[PDB]
Amino acid sequence: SGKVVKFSYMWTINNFSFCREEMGEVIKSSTFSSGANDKLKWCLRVNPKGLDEESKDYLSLYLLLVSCPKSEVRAKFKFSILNAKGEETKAMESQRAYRFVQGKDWGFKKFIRRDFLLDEANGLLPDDKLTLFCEVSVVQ
Amino acid sequence: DEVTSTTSSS
Repeated sequence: SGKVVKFSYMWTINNFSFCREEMGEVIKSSTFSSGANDKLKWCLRVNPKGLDEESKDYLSLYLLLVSCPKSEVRAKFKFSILNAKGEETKAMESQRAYRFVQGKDWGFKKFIRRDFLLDEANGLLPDDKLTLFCEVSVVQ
Repeated sequence: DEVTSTTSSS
């Protein structure tokens, strides 16, 4: 079977400044698929107020492998924010592929400073909307 | 660059 081997997931969180999540709490995206017969299932998990105390000043952002047909897959990934014109900003990338076993995440605990993100001058929350962009490439 | 996971396992 042919496979979707690279994919870009776009997710807009409305009223981002209004997120009531406390530190440690998560917003989980819808599940998206890739690979042999949509058999790789993924989602994003974001902590608007950081994963933990170390990251209390940041938004934390992770890619989760929800399920896979075998034990694992290896994948490279990149996260960025889209500005009002749909252009990528503040990208962070994994560089190498990471081992995703079923149920495991990988990402950036200190993806972006909350104060920087929330400041209207920086144009990262047009209409108070956060648009995240996740590009994934799965090792074959 | 600064990639971590919320869990770890041996």
